[PDB]
Amino acid sequence: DVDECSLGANPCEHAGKCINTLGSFECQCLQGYTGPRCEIDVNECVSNPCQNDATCLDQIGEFQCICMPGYEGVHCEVNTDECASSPCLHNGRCLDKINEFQCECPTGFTGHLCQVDLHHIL
Amino acid sequence: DVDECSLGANPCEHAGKCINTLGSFECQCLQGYTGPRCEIDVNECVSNPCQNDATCLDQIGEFQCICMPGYEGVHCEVNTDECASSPCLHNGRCLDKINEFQCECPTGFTGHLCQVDLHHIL
Ligand SMILES: *[C@@H]1O[C@@H](C)[C@@H](O)[C@@H](O)[C@@H]1O
Ligand SMILES: *[C@@H]1O[C@@H](C)[C@@H](O)[C@@H](O)[C@@H]1O
Ligand SMILES: [Ca+2]
Ligand SMILES: [Ca+2]
Ligand SMILES: [Ca+2]
Ligand SMILES: [Ca+2]
Ligand SMILES: [Ca+2]
Ligand SMILES: [Ca+2]
Ligand SMILES: [Ca+2]
Repeated sequence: DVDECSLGANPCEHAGKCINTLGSFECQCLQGYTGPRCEIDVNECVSNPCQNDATCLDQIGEFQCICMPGYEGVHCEVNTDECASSPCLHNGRCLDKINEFQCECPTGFTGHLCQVDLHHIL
Repeated sequence: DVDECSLGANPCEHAGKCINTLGSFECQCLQGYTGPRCEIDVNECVSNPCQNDATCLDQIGEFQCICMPGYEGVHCEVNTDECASSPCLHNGRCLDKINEFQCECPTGFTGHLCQVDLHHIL
């Protein structure tokens, strides 16, 4: 037997661990590397994990998503609820949109956030 | 002398008060009426009191302004401060616009209202 893990070069790529066997050898790859000699940097983005027009970053052993505005979450799968902070004053009904919200104001109030009091006028 | 205030018709228009004089008469007009016999409904809008593309209503003895969105006040002269209610979360800097606002979020926060916490990701 030749110990392939004790020759001039490590036959395993991307710093995989070489393990000698009788008649051959094997590679123990670092996370994110595949192939008999760890030759392939796995594409973690190949199944399109990033949703809603997000950008997928293909990294070592992982992906990361960069979300479009209005979206959040590991997969950009959550439409952020802009109504969650109750931005509409005076019990205005908050309507959630994409990176935006609308307020439907009760009688006597107007403006984007229902700020403007009209009661004195009428 | 003829009492012009005791003839068939009141010579004063728009329910003005007729006052007899010796040789003539005079009219005491209701508010918002002008002319010797109160013939003219004053145009309270003639000097354009309603600002910022507002609609002026020419009324009896008064005007009223209907403001464009983002404006308030008797003359629609006030640009409503949408930042007044502190809509930006996490000490985001609020920039006032017309019937709208923008948030400039601090490091680690994003979204229209700085809602989205990125600290765990980075
Ligand atoms: C990656 O980032 C996201 C947010 C989008 O702007 C994409 O177009 C870009 O490639
Ligand atoms: C009167 O109302 C204001 C708010 C504007 O919409 C004008 O165009 C209208 O005549
Ligand atoms: Ca061997
Ligand atoms: Ca990868
Ligand atoms: Ca939303
Ligand atoms: Ca808004
Ligand atoms: Ca007279
Ligand atoms: Ca008038
Ligand atoms: Ca404003």
